[PDB]
Parts: sequence; C-alpha cells; structure tokens
Amino acid sequence: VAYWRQAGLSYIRYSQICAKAVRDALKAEFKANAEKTSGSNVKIVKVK
Amino acid sequence: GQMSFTFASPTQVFFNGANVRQVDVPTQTGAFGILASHVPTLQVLRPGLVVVHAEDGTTSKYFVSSGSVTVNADSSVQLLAEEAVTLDMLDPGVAKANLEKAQSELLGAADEASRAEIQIRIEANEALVKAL
Amino acid sequence: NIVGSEHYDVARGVQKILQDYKSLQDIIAILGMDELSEEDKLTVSRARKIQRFLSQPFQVAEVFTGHLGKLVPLKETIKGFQQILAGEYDHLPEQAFYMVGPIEEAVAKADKLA
Amino acid sequence: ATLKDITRRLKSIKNIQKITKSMKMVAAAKYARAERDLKPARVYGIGSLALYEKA
Repeated sequence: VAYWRQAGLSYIRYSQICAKAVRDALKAEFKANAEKTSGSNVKIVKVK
Repeated sequence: GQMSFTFASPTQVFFNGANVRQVDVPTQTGAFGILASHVPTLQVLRPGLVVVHAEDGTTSKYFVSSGSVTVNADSSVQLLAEEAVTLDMLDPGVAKANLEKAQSELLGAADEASRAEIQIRIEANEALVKAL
Repeated sequence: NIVGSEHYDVARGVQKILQDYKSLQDIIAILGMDELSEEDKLTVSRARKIQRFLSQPFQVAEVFTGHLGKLVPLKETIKGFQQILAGEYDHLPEQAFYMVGPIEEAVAKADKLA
Repeated sequence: ATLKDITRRLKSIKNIQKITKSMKMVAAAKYARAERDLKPARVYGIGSLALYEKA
C-alpha cells in the first residue's frame, strides 16, 4: 500500500508516469527511441 | 552457481541464459540481493538502478523504471523491465530542473487523486538524481 | 538420334541449371540470401560461371576491344561444359571464365588475378 | 463480344494485375521488419508467461 494505493489508481497508471519521466531526461540523440515506442495510437470505441 | 539471469526490454535483450552470481534489484517494498539460491518471490519494481555484478572483473549499472522480478523454484530468475536504459543516455542537467517544478504543482493541486499523481512524479525524479 | 548422346546430355543439363537460377533469383531479391540450403548455393555459383562461359571474343572486333578472336571447335565446347556441371572447376573465381576461348585458357587466367 | 468490348475488359485486368504486384512488394517489406522485431519480443513474451508453467 502507498499513496497511489487507497486513492483509486492502478499499477499501469503508476507505471505510465514513472516511465514517462525517463523519456524526458534523455538527451537529444536518444529522443527518437522515446518517440519510437510512444504507444498512443489505439482508439476507444464503446457502444454507449 | 547454476543460476540463470534474463534481462529483457520490450524492444531489446540484454541477458539470455547468462548468470553472474549476484543481482541487485530495487523492489517496490524494499530491496534485496540474489544469492543465486535465494528463497523465491514474486516482486514488482520501483524506480531505481539495477547494478548487475558481472563475473568479468566489473559490474553493470543499468537503470530500470517499472518491471517485475520473478525468482523461481529452480535457481533461475526472470527480470523483465519496461524502460531499462544505461546511465550515459541520461542527462543529469535536465533531471535537476524537473524536480522542483513538480514540487511547485504539488501545492497547486485541488483534487485528492490528482495530487496523488503528483506524488508519483516527484518520487521518480528523486531516484533519478541520486543515482547520478 | 541426330547429334548423338554426348552432345545431348551435356546441353540438356545446361538449360535445366539455367532455369533453377532463374527461379531462385526471385526469393533472393524479395526475401533474402542466406535462408536457402547449402545444396542451392552451388547452383547459384555455378550458373554464374556457365552464363559467363558462353561469352566469346570475336575476330571481327580485334581492333576495338583489344582481345584476341577465338574460334572454338565442337569437341572443346562439349568437353568444357561437361566439367563445369560436375563441380570440377568450381573453386576458381568468376572472372577467369569471362571472355575466354576454350576451357584451357580459363585456368591460365586465374593465375594473373592478384 | 465486339472489338470494343474485348479491348476494354483486357485493359482493366492489366491495372488489377499491376497493382497486386505493387501490393506484394509493399507487404513483404512489412514482413521482414516484423520478423526481426519478434525475436526480442519473443523471450520477453516467453519469460512473462514462464511463471505459470512452474505452478
């Protein structure tokens, strides 16, 4: 249990933020490999 | 002795079936050392550096972000991590500036879970600087 | 029953090996090189020896391209391709076979390389 | 049937033939990329599954 627990979060929602900070501390050379993974392409369709 | 160490990113592979006697992993609920016959557990990771001691004279200073350590019944581990980079790809200079800006938004957070998101962000940058 | 069995089974195998290189040249161009077997790497190498051994310098072009014009009789051409098929002269490189006369002048050109 | 009918149907299966040749080389270069990127994602995929077989 931590602060991300007992407030209504998930471990993916933990793992998204702490991995995003590593992609901001990279240099200009290895910024394209942070652009490579960047997995925001799946759309969301719920019928209601 | 008679161990197996596997270390894989999603896109690349560091170690496959090659063990060197001692692995240091930053666990979510503390830290541990793998004595190559360690009592097996199923743990998950916090932001922190992994210093694998190669046989090979020297060590290997990796830095994971969030993964999973599964040491199992037979003497064999499987350390899988999402963002497993080395030290020289990171810059210390941008890591100093990112700390206090996330502390500035911490007082400016009105909600209770949005402020809890800010507490996640300051912890990862705190282990960023002290590893450097 | 016209040109005999010595001319026949030599010239039959040349057109069969020149088809296998025509069918294997498409997998190499699309997929890649090393996936095919070791028995097929010799057929790729031999068919580039055969289709350069068909070249021949002519006597009408002695002034321009500078080579010597060769007139090959019949019994040399059948003897030559009877040995290229069996892997008898396969360890020599490709440019020993480009623009020569008989098979005798082929091994006299491997010595001048390097 | 007539000569104007034969020519128009003949030209239309030239374009369908040329396009499916172009769409073979495109989706084969997408195949060689997905074969290289699978082998790092295989052991990482095998290792995450590997806990449940030893139980």
